[PDB]
Amino acid sequence: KPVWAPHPTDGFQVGNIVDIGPDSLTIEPGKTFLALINQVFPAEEDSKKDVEDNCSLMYLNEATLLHNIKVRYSKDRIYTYVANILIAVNPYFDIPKIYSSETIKSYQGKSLGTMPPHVFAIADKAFRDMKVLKLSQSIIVSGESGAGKTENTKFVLRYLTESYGDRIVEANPLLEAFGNAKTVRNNNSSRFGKFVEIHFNEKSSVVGGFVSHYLLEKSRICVQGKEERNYHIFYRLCAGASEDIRERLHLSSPDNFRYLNRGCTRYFANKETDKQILQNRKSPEYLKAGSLKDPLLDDHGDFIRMCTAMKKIGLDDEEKLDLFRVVAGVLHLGNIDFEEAGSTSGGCNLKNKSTQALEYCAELLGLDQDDLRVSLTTRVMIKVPLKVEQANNARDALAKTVYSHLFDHVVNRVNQCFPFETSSYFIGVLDIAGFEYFEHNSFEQFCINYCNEKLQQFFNERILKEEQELYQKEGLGVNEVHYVDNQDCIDLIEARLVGILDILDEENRLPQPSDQHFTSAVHQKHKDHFRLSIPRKSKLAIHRNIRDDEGFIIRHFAGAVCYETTQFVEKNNDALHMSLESLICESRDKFIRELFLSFISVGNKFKTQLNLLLDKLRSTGASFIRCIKPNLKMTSHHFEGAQILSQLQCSGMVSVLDLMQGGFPSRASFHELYNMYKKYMPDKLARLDPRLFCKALFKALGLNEIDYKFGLTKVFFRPGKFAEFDQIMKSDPDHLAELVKRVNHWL
Ligand SMILES: Nc1ncnc2c1ncn2[C@@H]1O[C@H](COP(=O)(O)OP(=O)(O)O)[C@@H](O)[C@H]1O
Ligand code: VO4
Ligand SMILES: [Mg+2]
Repeated sequence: KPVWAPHPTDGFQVGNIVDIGPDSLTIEPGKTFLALINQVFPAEEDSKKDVEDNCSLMYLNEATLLHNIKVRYSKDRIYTYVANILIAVNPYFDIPKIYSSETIKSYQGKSLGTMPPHVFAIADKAFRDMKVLKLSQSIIVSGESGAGKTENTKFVLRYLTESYGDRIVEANPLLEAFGNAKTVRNNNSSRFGKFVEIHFNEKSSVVGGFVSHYLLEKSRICVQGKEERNYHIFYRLCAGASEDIRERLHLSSPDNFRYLNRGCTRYFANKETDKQILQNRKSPEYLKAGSLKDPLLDDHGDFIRMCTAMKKIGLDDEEKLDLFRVVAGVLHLGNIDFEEAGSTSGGCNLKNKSTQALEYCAELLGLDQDDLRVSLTTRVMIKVPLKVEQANNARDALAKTVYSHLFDHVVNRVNQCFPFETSSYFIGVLDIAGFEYFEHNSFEQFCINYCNEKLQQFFNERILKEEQELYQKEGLGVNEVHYVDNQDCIDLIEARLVGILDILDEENRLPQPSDQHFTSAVHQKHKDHFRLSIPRKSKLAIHRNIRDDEGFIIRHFAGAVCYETTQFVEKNNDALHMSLESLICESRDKFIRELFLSFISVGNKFKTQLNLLLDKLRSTGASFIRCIKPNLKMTSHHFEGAQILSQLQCSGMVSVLDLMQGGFPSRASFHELYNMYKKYMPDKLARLDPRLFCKALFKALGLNEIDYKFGLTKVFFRPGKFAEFDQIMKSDPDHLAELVKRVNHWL
């Protein structure tokens, strides 16, 4: 029989065992290679078939899991179950029909396994659980950058509002314009986290929604790498705005703006949409290299779609122009340059070249030109002149705070489109920025990856720990599955006083803060810690010349990442000098007013916000969608086996599949079940042990003895029995009577 043995790029390959040695099996893919006995797995007999639930495989192991997902992917089936957990592999193209209104209708009220695997089925299951258990629900959509979390979040939201309700759906282009950006991992990367709650009444009908937003990436506002961009809105506005709007806002091609021109200044466009962009909007880079290519994104088309979206959800033209005005104001702010004053003030002056930028910025932000000049080049502390570098920092700090408060306003404005006075329960969907790394990793990556650690820990806690504790408490005798927990990595980062975030905070507060001093402290205070290393020990050449006090490696659950620690101290400080806060809070423009040691910890904001979020998640029933990124090239039909296997492993899916060999995803109190059916029962079953009625019910419903197991207080059901479980659980008088009548006929 063919078996699975290791392959360095496919993860596993098919072969036959031709020989055996002390520590090896000899695998024929006349040619042979050696494999460890424990690295060789049985294969499914039919290599061309697939199963919708990996629990249905004859052999449950990482190799058969990988292959099943692969076969499905090759047939454009991106969704596959492991019991009630969904695996979604990014197709990197639009699969026809699978998100249609017809498809949506077909999933309504269907138990898991009665329809093909789909995000819609996870959404419907959350809805069903909310109704049956009278408990708010969370759907956690996890995965690395570019895996498909945001797309799947949108599908869930569309499903729920279309089935059980639209403005929640329609508002999305607005959030993405202000909070998403091109990174090298994802053309449409989310640079903020969100928890979107759909709220329901007692009849389980949608009454409104609420979007909680988290931790916008502020550094991106001012600078980007050459392959990356600022937030979409800048490019959508420059590409799509009318000439009247362009003139009023003094806009031009992106290369004319410091806050855009260190990044990629090319638009997403195709042959057709390029013709719709006016010549005066195109940068030299765009004219030379042409447009950026994407199946989803198009700067001109997205500007139009965004404006349509704004109108549909109730934003008036004044509101729209206000938003654009602040965006342009931030752009002109960035164009203000400073120079050495010399012995006059000892500080700096605005460059003569920056006169227009000062004028435009002041006009758009409702500020007096001189007030802005003074606030950027001096500070009362005595009114002292600032040095050029401090002026640069003042400018950028103001820009970041203005844009960030604008984003806050956008999210608030969105919430105002679907408000509700009261609700019974909610279904919330969590979409965070996912695990990411690059040639050069900084504090932004450190914070993003920390959040991903925390979320993986929640999965481990809910699915691998608590599940097994339940089986144990109920006396089920399910074989224990051991796994590598990541709490130690979390503690390295967030522990009081000694954790990296607190050591960083300590540095910000020292007389002479230093990235090197901070980095040395991290290594010194964490001698021998398993989750920390020095850059010279990196697996990658690019990191080998970083000094011990210039970086560190964190052994994340998803892989080791080497961080350069330059700018960690400055990036940890969210504070805005009162001079700048006062300037903007006293703007002559109402809209801008309504948006609104010197040290505020960014790291402590990551920790505090995540812990609040985790509190909310812990109070809800949780469902999980594990998004998988198939390759690093954003291409369709390119399944990178080893890459995908790595994700299945670190996400915990291999551990979960192991547990499911003998686990039970569905359960209820058998006393409560008996109590529910009691009023309809004939004396002959009413008199017997409550487990006996249950057994009679199960058998009448066609369940076999192996499908269920009675614990101490709860009855448990195996994977693939969700349909029968859902039938048993219905509390409707008609349905209870129906099933008892079936039992009566069975007897
Ligand atoms: N189900 C899908 N169908 C079509 N394209 C998809 C799907 N999921 C992801 N994509 C593509 O992959 C890109 C990245 O997906 P996204 O959800 O933004 O990733 P992230 O996990 O970072 O939120 C999308 O912009 C889109 O091009
Ligand atoms: O590329 V993502 O939306 O996980 O940040
Ligand atoms: Mg995203």
